[PDB]
Amino acid sequence: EKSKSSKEQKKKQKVIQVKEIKFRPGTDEGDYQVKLRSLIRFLEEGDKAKITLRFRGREMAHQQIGMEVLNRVKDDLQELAVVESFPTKIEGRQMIMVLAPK
Amino acid sequence: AKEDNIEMQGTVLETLPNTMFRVELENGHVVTAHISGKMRKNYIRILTGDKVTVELTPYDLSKGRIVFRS
RNA sequence: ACUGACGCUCAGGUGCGAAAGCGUGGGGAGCAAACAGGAUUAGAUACCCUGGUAGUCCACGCCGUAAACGAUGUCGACUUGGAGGUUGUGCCGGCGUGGCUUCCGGAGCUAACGCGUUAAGUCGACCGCCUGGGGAGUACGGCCGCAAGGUUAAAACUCAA
RNA sequence: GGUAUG
Ligand SMILES: C[C@H]1O[C@H](O[C@H]2[C@H](O)[C@@H](O)[C@@H](O)[C@H](O)[C@@H]2O)[C@@H](N)C[C@@H]1NC(=N)C(=O)O
Ligand SMILES: [K+]
Ligand SMILES: [K+]
Ligand SMILES: [K+]
Ligand SMILES: [K+]
Ligand SMILES: [K+]
Ligand SMILES: [Mg+2]
Ligand SMILES: [Mg+2]
Ligand SMILES: [Mg+2]
Ligand SMILES: [Mg+2]
Ligand SMILES: [Mg+2]
Ligand SMILES: [Mg+2]
Ligand SMILES: [Mg+2]
Ligand SMILES: [Mg+2]
Ligand SMILES: [Mg+2]
Ligand SMILES: [Mg+2]
Ligand SMILES: [Mg+2]
Repeated sequence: EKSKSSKEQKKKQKVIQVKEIKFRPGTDEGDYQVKLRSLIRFLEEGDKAKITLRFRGREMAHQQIGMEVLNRVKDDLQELAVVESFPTKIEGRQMIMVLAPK
Repeated sequence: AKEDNIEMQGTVLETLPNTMFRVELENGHVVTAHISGKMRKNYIRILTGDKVTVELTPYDLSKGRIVFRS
């Protein structure tokens, strides 16, 4: 009968979901700031943050311009998140850095 | 009969609206360049990072026409 | 039966004016901006779900705006028809005769769509308004407002729509 | 149940 409150006591600690924010090589400053405010909000709630960077076409041939962005995000989210994964290579046409709450 | 253009080599720093580009030249001056007509019509895409030939004018050394992408 | 042109229109003026909103005080079921949470999602400051405050209601006072629309100013006259609705009335269910109103259509009008005796037809009276797009119903000034704002209302500039 | 992008 009293499973009702047991189920509640289970649910009262949240399951960590993974929120995805997707950048591009040429994401401009103001738009970057919006996405960063998104990530700050996600990590302060205790959610993981699968940050992706999608290359398109011949932007593939300038990988480091992308890598710069992911490095920038890591640095900005340094006193808040910890890098659970950093991309070495372009897998497909993407580079996935998982952050996670401290 | 036209006066001669300085062709200089350079790297695209930013893509601006409407096929305009900041380009750092070899000499180190950052010109605002625009795509050539031939390139526009032949769909040669220019990106941040790309190596480009820039035709320049002595009349204004802040401006140039991107004529080739390597 | 009576009055005997006493009329029509109206800048300024005065009033009325959906909802939201504002002030003071009531009231508060339902609903519900904001908000809280649950989801959905690449993100989802939404749509969906659970709630939920102002508000919605009343009194008094304010506000004065809406696709406040027929996107059609008011008054009068004239100009083929058809089918209805609604509300009087006269006469012998029928035959008239008024008011309001819905739809179709003729001439005519219209860029066309369409309008078409309830005209966007044919005329007359008076008023309001327009003069390329954006800038802008914005700025400045005035007036009004507790405030939100409202009203009156430009220009530079830029475009070749 | 949202048919993001040839
Ligand atoms: C269902 C989505 O519909 C609308 O977005 C459509 C988009 O999803 C594509 O099907 C095409 O680009 C269409 O041309 C767009 O109209 C747009 N209103 C956003 C909606 N999506 C969401 N609300 C959602 O995914 O969530
Ligand atoms: K008068
Ligand atoms: K309430
Ligand atoms: K026609
Ligand atoms: K003009
Ligand atoms: K004013
Ligand atoms: Mg009200
Ligand atoms: Mg009140
Ligand atoms: Mg409710
Ligand atoms: Mg709701
Ligand atoms: Mg108005
Ligand atoms: Mg109406
Ligand atoms: Mg009007
Ligand atoms: Mg009058
Ligand atoms: Mg008709
Ligand atoms: Mg007309
Ligand atoms: Mg104003």
